Amino acid sequence: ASLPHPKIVKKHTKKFKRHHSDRYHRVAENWRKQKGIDSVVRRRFRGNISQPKIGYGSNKKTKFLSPSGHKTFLVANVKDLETLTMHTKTYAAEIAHNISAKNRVVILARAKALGIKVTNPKGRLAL
Amino acid sequence: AESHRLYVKGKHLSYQRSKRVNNPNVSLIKIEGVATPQDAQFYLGKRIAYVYRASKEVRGSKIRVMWGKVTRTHGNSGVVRATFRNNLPAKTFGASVRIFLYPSNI
Amino acid sequence: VEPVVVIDGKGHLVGRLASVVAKQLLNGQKIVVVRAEELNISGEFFRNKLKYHDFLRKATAFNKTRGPFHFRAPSRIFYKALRGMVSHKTARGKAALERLKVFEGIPPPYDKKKRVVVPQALRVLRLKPGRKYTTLGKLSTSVGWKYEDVVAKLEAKRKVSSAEYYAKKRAFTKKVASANATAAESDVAKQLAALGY
Amino acid sequence: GIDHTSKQHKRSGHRTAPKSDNVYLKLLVKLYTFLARRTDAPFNKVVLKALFLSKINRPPV
Amino acid sequence: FNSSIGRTAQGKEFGVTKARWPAKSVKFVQGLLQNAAANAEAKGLDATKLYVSHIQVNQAPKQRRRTYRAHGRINKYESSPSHIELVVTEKEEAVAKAAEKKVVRLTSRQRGRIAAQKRIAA
Amino acid sequence: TAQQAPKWYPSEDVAAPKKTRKAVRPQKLRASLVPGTVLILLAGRFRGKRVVYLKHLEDNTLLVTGPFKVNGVPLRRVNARYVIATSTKVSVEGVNVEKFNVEYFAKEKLTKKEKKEANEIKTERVEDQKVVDKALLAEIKKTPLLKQYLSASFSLKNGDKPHLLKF
RNA sequence: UUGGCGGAAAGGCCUUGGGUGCUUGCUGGCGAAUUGCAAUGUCAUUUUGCGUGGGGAUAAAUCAUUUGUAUACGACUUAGA
RNA sequence: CCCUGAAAAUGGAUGGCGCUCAAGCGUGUUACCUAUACUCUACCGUCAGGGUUGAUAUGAUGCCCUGACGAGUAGGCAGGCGUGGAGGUCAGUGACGAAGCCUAGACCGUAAGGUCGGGUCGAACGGCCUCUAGUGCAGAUCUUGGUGGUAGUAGCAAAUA
RNA sequence: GAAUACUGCCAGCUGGGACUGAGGACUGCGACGUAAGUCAAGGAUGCUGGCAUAAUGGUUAUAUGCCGCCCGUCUUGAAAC
RNA sequence: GAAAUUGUUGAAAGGGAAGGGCAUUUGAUCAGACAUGGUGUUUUGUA
Ligand SMILES: [Mg+2]
Ligand SMILES: [Mg+2]
Repeated sequence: ASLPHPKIVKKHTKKFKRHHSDRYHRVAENWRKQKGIDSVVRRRFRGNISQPKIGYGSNKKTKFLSPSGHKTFLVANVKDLETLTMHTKTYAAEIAHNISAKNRVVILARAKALGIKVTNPKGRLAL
Repeated sequence: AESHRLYVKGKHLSYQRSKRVNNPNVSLIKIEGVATPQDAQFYLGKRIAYVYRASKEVRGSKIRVMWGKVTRTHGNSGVVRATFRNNLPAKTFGASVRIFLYPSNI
Repeated sequence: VEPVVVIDGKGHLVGRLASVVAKQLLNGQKIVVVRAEELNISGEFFRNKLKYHDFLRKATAFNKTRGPFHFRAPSRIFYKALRGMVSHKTARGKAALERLKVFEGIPPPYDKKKRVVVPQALRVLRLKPGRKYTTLGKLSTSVGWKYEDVVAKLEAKRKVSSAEYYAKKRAFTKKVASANATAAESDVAKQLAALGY
Repeated sequence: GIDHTSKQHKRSGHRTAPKSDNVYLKLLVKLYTFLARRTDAPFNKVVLKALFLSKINRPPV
Repeated sequence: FNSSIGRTAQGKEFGVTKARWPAKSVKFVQGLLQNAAANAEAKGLDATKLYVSHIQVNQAPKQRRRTYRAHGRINKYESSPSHIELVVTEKEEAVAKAAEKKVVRLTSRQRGRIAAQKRIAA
Repeated sequence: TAQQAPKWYPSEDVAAPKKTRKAVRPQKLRASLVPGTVLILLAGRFRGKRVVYLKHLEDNTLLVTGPFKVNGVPLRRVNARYVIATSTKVSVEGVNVEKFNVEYFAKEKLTKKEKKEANEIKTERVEDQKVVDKALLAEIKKTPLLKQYLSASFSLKNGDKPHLLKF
């Protein structure tokens, strides 16, 4: 039901992890650049981890798009949901994590009436 | 009869490689019978199937196929280069593989 | 082309045969090499004995048990020359080397099978006439192999049995060739001759 | 590899779109960039470049 | 936890060489076993199909004393106590059967092949 | 609000494609395919079987028949890239194949609801087959061993090199 | 099924007799479709378990005790219906 | 060309196996293998040169067209991500569950990071425009606190029992 | 008196194979046509089949082939005994 | 009620370390698209 788009390509689908985050527990795997003077990762030796750079950037016709073909838009209530009334084929709503269930049923009902896609229509639901 | 083979046997030799860096995207195939690039030019564009077995039945069969094709000749001795949809798993170095006669020009 | 290829090792050169056979195993052909005591090495017997003594000197100093093992049988000498040409320390190398078995003489699994040769490793086709060569069985029994004469006696017995086989085979094929010649020059024979058979 | 005879990726070094946040000045440079683009008179280009200038490059007259 | 303990013939039962007789641990464990059997008969269990289904030991907070070392130094002398828990259950019959339905997906060529086999044989 | 807004929304109108320049010229078949040629089916259900080629159809397919009396291959269409044109030639003049076309073979496509959990032939198709094959076999009876040749299957033996074989 | 031969890793090779099936050596009759224009289109052998129903046989080792030709402990050598 | 001249200490290195009308040496002719180099194409960014205030609807720091370029320590500059607190706004979220924490579950960004689902929990917290700083850690024989391997180890043997 | 080799040219013809399909109303340069029009001329369309689900794919563990020395620091030079 | 560190259960691998990069096999696990407006009423709750 989305707008037609070219085939979505990710140039590097693997997550860039910090060197020796597997080695030490004190080293988190959020990316940091090696500024050492003898670092094999900084010197880009063969067989080491690759580094983030601008050449891995996604296509501008394809960027910020979900695999369904929409862009995620965070919503908190019905008035935030109603902003996507004329833009249903480009944006998909996502209910925020801190919305209660008795409000979530209202947002899902209004989105189903307006034809808006919700990317998480299963949070805090009881059965 | 007793034989039903409509393909040519071949062996998966290795990947395309230098002395110390290999490239899994291109595989090297020894087709039996051919010993020169001029005879190997007949087999360009032919489909190749690697046919193997697994324990878990997926869609009615325990036999899984990996498809590819011959692209060009390699060397002076009739080895050919082959590309597959997913690359060959490199434990199949020396494994048998099937070169079909289609798409035929004869 | 074959399930198992049985190579008669007599009159072959060790390095050229090993470089043929190692590539065959790495391509996935099963090879069994028989009569390993009749391999040939180019060069004088004294040169190759000196070469083996230079190899035999090499051992680990603090413990000889973990050093290089100097195997004395001709088949194990061939196995050493072939393991030098296979990358044996990987899983692919181990899987290749388990497709090979090398024997002195021709054991009873393989005495009734067909033996082949490798013409690009044959001594009479490779060496210039006049160059000197060695016999691997003679070199191996000079450096310590104990079973040169029992292999000779077993090979004499096997050759007697094989000649008894071959006399019957020759008589049968002469009968078949006689019947084929007398049943030739018929209409089916002339049609097959026109068609090339 | 290219044997570069110049510095790659260098800015032109001439100030465009002035650093001030004055909205009326931005309206004026919008009007005069239209005039410099389409009236093919050198006066409009001269005053468009003079509109970008800083305070010490605009002495009082 | 067996490095540098002595070797014994009584590990042949378990295929080991290193075995011991931790008498205090056996006393505590068999006291807990007796208490669990008492709880089982209070609950009304069979008391003949019981096997120890669960048992675990982990570390309690240490209890520290001091040790006096040469050239006037102090070191620690710590006890490592235990938390132990165990669950005895009745040994039941075979658990279950009747696995998933495993709905099959076949192409038209596979369906034609199965129909051809069913036609061509009996 | 959780997310603020986009300052500009992209337009939802889908544009038209540009006017293409890819016309369709007809297929130029290879020279070994003339009508009446004995083919070897390389793939398919009847792979390894020798059939006779009758007519080049509209969707670049070849009309073939066994004949059905010989090897049990019915009137069918095959792909030209999945056959081998042998040098063996019979004449198919005297067969009226202009009845068959692309609409003659229709599958009557199945709905998604009709799922075959566990588990027929057109009478028009069966007397069309009976009309054509009795005209083919009269041409087959002239040269000897063609009925046996068409009944036998094709297979590669040990030592057969297809780059050296002539068909 | 009869008779041999084979110990290098024999475990296979040859042979006698009858039974039974096929024979494309030659000539006929019937069948095949629809897997829809291809999709390995599934035919091999390796190990184990559980059922049947048909044979076959009814043990030891270790701990503990003991010995001292042995021994740091294990291990070893002995004995004990 | 080969040989003598030509003697060193762990066992040993044309890289190894090995190679003798070579798989050696001199020389010539072809074919072949492959670098992040060259050619073509796509995409990302940077720089440069241009087009485009017309009406409707937005963003003129926008949109679009064309070409070239991309290594980098010390160092410089730019655009961004994250934290505590402050002004404004969303009449924002929340005991029908805020914050925190766990999660080889999902999505977005080249990345710093952001979002969602599930579990636990119990009272406050967030988006955007700005302001401010005691604002981002792997190291400093860093500071405080906690915990390992060593390890059931060294050992618990003077003063007759 | 010829041929052929060698080298070079053709805005000569033609067969097989591989990778790519960016762009998105029209505008331009052309070609074949008397014309209507058509075209391989400023970037891929037409026909058909199977599946519509973990099948493709993503993630993660393992296996295999090849590669990969421990980080930070001073230093001309660090994996550094 | 985090981490270091530990116990039990489950899964996996292991011939002198382990860990990593590219690629694929195998096992496990998982998201998305699958309605669409539509000639049409073969219609019930008659629109
Ligand atoms: Mg970490
Ligand atoms: Mg003390």
